[PDB]
Amino acid sequence: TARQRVWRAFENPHTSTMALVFYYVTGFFIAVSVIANVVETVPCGSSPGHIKELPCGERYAVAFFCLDTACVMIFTVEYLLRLAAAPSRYRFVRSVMSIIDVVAILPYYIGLVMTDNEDVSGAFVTLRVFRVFRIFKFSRHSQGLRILGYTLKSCASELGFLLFSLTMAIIIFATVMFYAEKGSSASKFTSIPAAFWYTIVTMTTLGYGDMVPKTIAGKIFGSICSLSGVLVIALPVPVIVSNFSRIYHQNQRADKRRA
Amino acid sequence: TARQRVWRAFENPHTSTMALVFYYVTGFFIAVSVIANVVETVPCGSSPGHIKELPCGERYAVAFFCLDTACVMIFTVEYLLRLAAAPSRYRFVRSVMSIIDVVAILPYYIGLVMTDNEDVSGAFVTLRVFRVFRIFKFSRHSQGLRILGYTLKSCASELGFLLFSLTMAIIIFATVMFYAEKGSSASKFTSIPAAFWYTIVTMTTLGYGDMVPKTIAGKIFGSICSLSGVLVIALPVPVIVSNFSRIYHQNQRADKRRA
Amino acid sequence: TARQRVWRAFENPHTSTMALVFYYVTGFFIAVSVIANVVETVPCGSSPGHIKELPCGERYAVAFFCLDTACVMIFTVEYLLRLAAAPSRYRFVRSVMSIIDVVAILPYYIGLVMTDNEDVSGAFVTLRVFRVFRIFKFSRHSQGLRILGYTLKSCASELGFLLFSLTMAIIIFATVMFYAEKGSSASKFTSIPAAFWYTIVTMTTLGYGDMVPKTIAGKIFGSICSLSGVLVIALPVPVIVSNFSRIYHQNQRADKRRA
Amino acid sequence: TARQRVWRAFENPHTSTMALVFYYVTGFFIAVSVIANVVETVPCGSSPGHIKELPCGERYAVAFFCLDTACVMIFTVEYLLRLAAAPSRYRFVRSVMSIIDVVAILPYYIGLVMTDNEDVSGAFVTLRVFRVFRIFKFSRHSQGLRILGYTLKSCASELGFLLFSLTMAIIIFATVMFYAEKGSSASKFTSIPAAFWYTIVTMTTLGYGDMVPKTIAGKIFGSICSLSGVLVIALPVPVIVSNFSRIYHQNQRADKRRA
Ligand SMILES: [K+]
Ligand SMILES: [K+]
Ligand SMILES: [K+]
Ligand SMILES: [K+]
Repeated sequence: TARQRVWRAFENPHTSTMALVFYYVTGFFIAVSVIANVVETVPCGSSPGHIKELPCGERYAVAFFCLDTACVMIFTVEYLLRLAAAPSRYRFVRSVMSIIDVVAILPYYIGLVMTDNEDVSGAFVTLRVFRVFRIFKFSRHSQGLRILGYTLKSCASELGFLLFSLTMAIIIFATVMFYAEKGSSASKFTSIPAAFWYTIVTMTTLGYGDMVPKTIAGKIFGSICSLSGVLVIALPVPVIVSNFSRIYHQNQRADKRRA
Repeated sequence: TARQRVWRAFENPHTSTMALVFYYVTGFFIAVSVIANVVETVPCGSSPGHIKELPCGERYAVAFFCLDTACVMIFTVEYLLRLAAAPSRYRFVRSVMSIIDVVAILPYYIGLVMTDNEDVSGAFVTLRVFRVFRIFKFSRHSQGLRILGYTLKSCASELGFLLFSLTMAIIIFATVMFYAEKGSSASKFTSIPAAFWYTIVTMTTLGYGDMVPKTIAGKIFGSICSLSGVLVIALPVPVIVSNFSRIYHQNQRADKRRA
Repeated sequence: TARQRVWRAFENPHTSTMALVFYYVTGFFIAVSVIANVVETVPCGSSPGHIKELPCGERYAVAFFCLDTACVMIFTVEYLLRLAAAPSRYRFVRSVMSIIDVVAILPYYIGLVMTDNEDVSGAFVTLRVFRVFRIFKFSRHSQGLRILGYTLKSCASELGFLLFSLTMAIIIFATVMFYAEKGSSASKFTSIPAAFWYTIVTMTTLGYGDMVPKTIAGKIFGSICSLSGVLVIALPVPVIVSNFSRIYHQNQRADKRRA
Repeated sequence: TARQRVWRAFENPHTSTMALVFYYVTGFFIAVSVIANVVETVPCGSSPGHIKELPCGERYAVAFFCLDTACVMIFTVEYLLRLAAAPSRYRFVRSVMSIIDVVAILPYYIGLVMTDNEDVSGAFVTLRVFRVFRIFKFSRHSQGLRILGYTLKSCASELGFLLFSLTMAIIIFATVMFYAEKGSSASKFTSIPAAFWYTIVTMTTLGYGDMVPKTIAGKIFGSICSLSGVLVIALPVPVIVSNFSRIYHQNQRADKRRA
């Protein structure tokens, strides 16, 4: 019953006090790792002796590395405890939580095994990006988040086809804007993929203003694009809200069945 | 029964396997033509021997022309098969799908017959714009798109009058903004059609920022315009959503009648 | 029965053919006057002999004046016919439609009586602004517009208090943004009324970008302002939509009572 | 019965005429103080003899100080009357209205006791900011505002977790945008807290345009951020509206129970 006791402790933390305190320690270390990742990029100061303003992750590289390795050790010990104390280890490994944990902890091990090629450029940037995934471990630390996830999975097809319609609208508007605006002086509409940016910024009603039409036809089609974006701000809400509310009522009915 | 067999194959592709595979080939060629049209405008590179960075559609003009003519041949053979194997050929020709197909394939034939006047300027740009219509042939490759089309046709009058009210609001706000802002130094509000752009960008809550008021009265009326745009982002949703939901329930009731 | 016959012709145009054709002529002249007012500000061309690009309303001043006086004559004859053929003339004069008609036609008569002081500056600009009100005469040429007007009148108190809450939010955010951003170099936050513009542009999710915070505290409070604007885009919709739908159902019930 | 008479006069102003007129005087002085605070920052003019354009609160410092001290005297006399004539003085002091009143009136007394250190910098700015809280005393002068406050208190947990999800989305998008855009020339994405601003401006569909991506990966992730903001403009509305409507129906049912 040891393995099942440990798995019961992990899966439902509130069942015990030791399990719940280990849960809170794990959540605290997740927050520490996220805050350290965010903070290590802040330029701390001039650091006299160096002209460039070094980030906190380079002026204090050893301290941040110690914090990161403590967090990664905690995460990997937790992962090994979960995997070795699961009713079905393969089912655990294939699960979304497990792959998130592995892809969160694994960049640290690549950085360890790339210590010989310390002059790596670009790949380590992708590894540090993938280190953002440690925030997703807060999914175990919420309940409405899983409700939203189930709602999204139930709206996967509808939202996918809505995105497909949005994509064809993007292509149409980008084509017309590129052809209407390719002739302007020093125009940013240098291609249709270049007008993808303008179209996606216009139909979301951002309007950064870096790419704006400068021709009469371009302005007319930009106005049509804006009006289409007004409807874009209302096309996903009905399906999403209706599906979420249906799930809400169904969950309440399940609760009353259990009661 | 040959003509009716071919028309049954075309209209409902899933009835057979040959019809469905020809359907998927046609959809694949539609996607190929759309991607080629989007890509041919991307500047591929310096192309040594030419100072200007030529687009992919001009450095590799022969390859893109071969791809385009293969796609157009497939489309026109499909169109002839559909027209010659229809229960009512005139009804086919007048249909929206047929006119979309014709206006998609016809710019290629104009480009063929304009090969003598290869120095054409402007008209060929419009032809290449109208080549975007090949994306619309994906309408046959969706089911919710037709539901949205029927909903739009049922909301044609309501949305038309809503657009008319939006237009009168645009005219009013453009007039007041032009008269409040015509006196500024190097102002972009050079006319009321010039303020149409500012009004349509403001009431959609884009705010590009190229045209902003610089006078106190201009800023007051721009604030009123912004507040009106807040309501603009909510005026089409009730009619559109209510009509679409009514169509949804009516379709479900039709399904249950058939069941 | 002459006066009542004329008033029946005016009030319900569809009752006859002469009344309906006079209605359509009046609507056509309203559209002509609106289009002429919009077009007279467009710079037509260089007009050789003058360096400045004169607007259409000044290069062709006599033609636009003739069109304007024809439109004003039609409008004032219509107004006199309505007033002299009304069941209660005072009730007509106090009505909103009558005041709109008078304030639309009256700037022309001021321009006539100000022909001696043709060098007027500023006041004539306000008169030309008030000439925009001729668009509002399209209210008689719609039915859903009156439904929206009744809905607005029924939501007058709720929308007024919502605007009051929006105003107190504007004042709070403008105060905090001004005090956080008054110290920046060449800052646009020169006063709290100056930050009114930033606050109203931010809580409507325009983001023109002319006034942006440049301090950390300013950016924090701008983020709070943006998040508040997200709720601003949803605070008027429930009251407006609920009231409009209640009016819709009540009108349908009235129709069924009459049936 | 004196204390209870005074407290009944304060709590429900409409019970009497003296209580209601004192209520209206208090509201008028609140509006006077708010308008004076807003106006004292407006640059009145050149004020010959001084090169800088002094604000109204410094060219006319004595008049604004007299107005402010009259308003503060009225507010503190009202506060003492409320506290000394309350059924439970401690319950009054701990109440939200009381702390708002105290923090509104108290900056004036700090300014009095800091008259020796008149060269204070920064702290007095915070005091003048906290003087904005006098607007909140209009909470006693509304009824729907308390309905919104109760609705917010009932949605405190749901909106808090929604803000937490928005925060994790902000962190993820800021990380990816910083790492995609840190390499650009003179990029504003100098850190992840620096990209917090871009992310919060993008997911609210502001698009100021001061920080825009300049790399292909940055533009792709900015497009994803924009699409997420489209859903952000719809995630708080269902919970807020449903809770507010439930409170509405419950209040109507309470009214009918009392009837
Ligand atoms: K902008
Ligand atoms: K927006
Ligand atoms: K915007
Ligand atoms: K914007």
